[PDB]
Amino acid sequence: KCPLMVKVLDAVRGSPAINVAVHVFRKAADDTWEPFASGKTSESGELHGLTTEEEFVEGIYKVEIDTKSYWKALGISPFHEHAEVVFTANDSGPRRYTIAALLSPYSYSTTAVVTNP
Amino acid sequence: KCPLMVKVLDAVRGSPAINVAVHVFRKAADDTWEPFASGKTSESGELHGLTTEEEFVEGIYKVEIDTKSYWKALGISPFHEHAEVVFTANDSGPRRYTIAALLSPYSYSTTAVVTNP
Amino acid sequence: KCPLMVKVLDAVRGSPAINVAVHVFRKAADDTWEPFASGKTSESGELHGLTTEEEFVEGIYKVEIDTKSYWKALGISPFHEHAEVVFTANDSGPRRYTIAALLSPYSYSTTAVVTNP
Amino acid sequence: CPLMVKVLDAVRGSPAINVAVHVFRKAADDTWEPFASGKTSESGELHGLTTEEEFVEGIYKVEIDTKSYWKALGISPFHEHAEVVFTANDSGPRRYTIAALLSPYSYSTTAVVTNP
Repeated sequence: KCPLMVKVLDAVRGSPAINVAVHVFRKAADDTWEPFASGKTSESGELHGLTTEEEFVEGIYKVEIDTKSYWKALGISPFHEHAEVVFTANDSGPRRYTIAALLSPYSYSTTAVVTNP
Repeated sequence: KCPLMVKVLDAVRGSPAINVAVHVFRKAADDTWEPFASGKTSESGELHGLTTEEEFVEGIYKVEIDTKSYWKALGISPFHEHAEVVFTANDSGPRRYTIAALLSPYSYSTTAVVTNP
Repeated sequence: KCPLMVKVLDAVRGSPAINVAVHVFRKAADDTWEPFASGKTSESGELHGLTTEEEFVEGIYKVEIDTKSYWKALGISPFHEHAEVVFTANDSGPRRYTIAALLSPYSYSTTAVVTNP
Repeated sequence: CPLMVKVLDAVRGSPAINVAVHVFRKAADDTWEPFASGKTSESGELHGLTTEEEFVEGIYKVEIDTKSYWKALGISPFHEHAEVVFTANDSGPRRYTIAALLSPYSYSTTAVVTNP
């Protein structure tokens, strides 16, 4: 439904992650990660308000999820400082990309779903 | 080592799991599951010496990994009863199958990597 | 929402799985897997309507996903014959369990999300 | 090698081959200093890319080049690379094992930490 939907689940409490910071960047022509969007992970573990179709142009994007502090909040010292997903968007036309994240104290995984209208 | 290798990793502790029971079944001609091998997971989180080339035949197999006993010992109530992998094996000739399982209190993942002799 | 939702994603094409048979069983008192529900994975990759709060009694369950046929249709030789998830349920309250499966030709992962309505 | 990168393929069910690995360092000026590089062997594992003389406390980063891999095999992938950012040797040396399960449109990561 959305051109970019990133959401986070927890593998310890079996619940979507709560209060996890998200930062989105884009690769500029000079290879600089200019900020592109930001937000906070909702109680449902999903992030929205990132972008619309009009400003989502072809190029290289990067999604960053702040996992390091989230585990300190719950009293566990984690491994990763954050999680980063880098992908090409709208290479051959408008698509719909879904990004998933299954965190853990010392692990995570990422998947992608492309609607290809 | 063994024709069938099972590697079990813990996510929250970032270690291979220890004291994890493993049971192996082989499907008979009567469509019933019978014991074929069993054992406990070592400190390295791997299973070795389960079967042999003579014992390995072309049929349907099943690998069972006990997780609830593993998590209860550590003071966390898990979700899954156990982890089980069912697959066809050796139908196309002698190959090698190694099965990896990454555990969590509320999740697990299975992957099979096949190498020719 | 339904007390037990199971959904399947395909990694290879980055889309939800299509035409993947789902069978749900419940552990009877005689350690027999009597059928409980069944269905087919929708074009959106999600399966719902398996059970209600009253039917979903406390006990041990098993969710079976037919993956061997799924790859054979699309021209890929599978590894796994099927995927199965076994867990305890309704320890105290319905809890609206959620089961998620991510498919690859030679790998698959499952996660569980537990709430308290 | 304190750091090990172990990569598999979920489509062919084999360790990934001919994929490049790069390691960086977090400088005090927030720059990424290259630290080591290589190409994955037939076993999908890497070793000899770090040493206790070079492996020091701070913030590291591991990048696994996967975009070219699927093009070589005739598949259009999704990601460009996998990045694993973490701290290292906060208190005492230890062995870090960083796995990665690759597939088109999907990948995973798990870190295994050993006391010595």
